[PDB]
Amino acid sequence: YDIQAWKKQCEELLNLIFQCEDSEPFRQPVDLLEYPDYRDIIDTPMDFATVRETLEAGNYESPMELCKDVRLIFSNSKAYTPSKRSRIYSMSLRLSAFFEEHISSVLSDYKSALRFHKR
Ligand SMILES: O=C(O)c1ccc(Cl)c(Cl)c1
Repeated sequence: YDIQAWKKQCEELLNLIFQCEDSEPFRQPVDLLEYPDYRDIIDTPMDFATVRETLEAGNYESPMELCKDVRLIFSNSKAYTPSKRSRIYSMSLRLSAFFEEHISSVLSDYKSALRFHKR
C-alpha cells in the first residue's frame, strides 16, 4: 500500500524501454528536418526523454498521468504513419504492448494504495 512506489517502478520501466531497440525512434522529439509536415498532423509531440524528465522533475502526480503521456507517443506514431505496415509504426506497436504489459501492475498497485489510504 505504498502510495509513492509507482515512481521508482516507472523509472525502472523507462530504463527497460530505453534499452529496447524498438524505442530508438521515440527517445527524443521527432526531427522536423526529416519529417517537415510533422506539426501539421501532430498537435502535441511526446517522446520518452520528455516523459523521463517530467517524472524526474517531480511533475507527475500519479502513474496515470505518465501513462497518458506514454500513450500519446504511441497515438502520435499511429496518426503520423503513412501505413499500418511501416517500420517505425510496427516498432511502436511492439513497444506499446511491452509498456501496457508492465504498467498494468503499477497502476493497479497505486490505485489500491490510494483506496487503502482513504478507507
Ligand atoms: O516514415 C514512417 O513510416 C514514419 C516516420 C515517423 C513516424 Cl513517427 C512514423 Cl509512426 C512513421
